Amino acid sequence: MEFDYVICEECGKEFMDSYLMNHFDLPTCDNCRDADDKHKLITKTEAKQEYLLKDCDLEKREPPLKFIVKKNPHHSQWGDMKLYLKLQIVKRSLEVWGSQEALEEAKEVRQEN
Ligand SMILES: [Zn+2]
Repeated sequence: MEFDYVICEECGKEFMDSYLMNHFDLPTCDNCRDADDKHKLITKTEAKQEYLLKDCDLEKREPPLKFIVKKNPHHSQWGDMKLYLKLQIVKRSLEVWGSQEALEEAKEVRQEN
């Protein structure tokens, strides 16, 4: 219901909530999160064609990496799209297909069939 002791696991600052603790329930402030890439959320479809992930570390991780919603500025359903903690689907992706270089061979396994 309320939060008055959410300590960041990066700076260690006590606060009520932030960008990640607002809807991601992440114990980190907006001063430590690096949306540029670290916390840079990712597009669900992006985790499917970028990490070739399936119903495991996307919507079956239980919890399925907290997701969100926005309006992709590209040509897609920006009326109600959904995103996902990028850094989460990133680590899970490496353990999913193997790693980064491996993730590459994966994109080919999908562009080969
Ligand atoms: Zn912090």
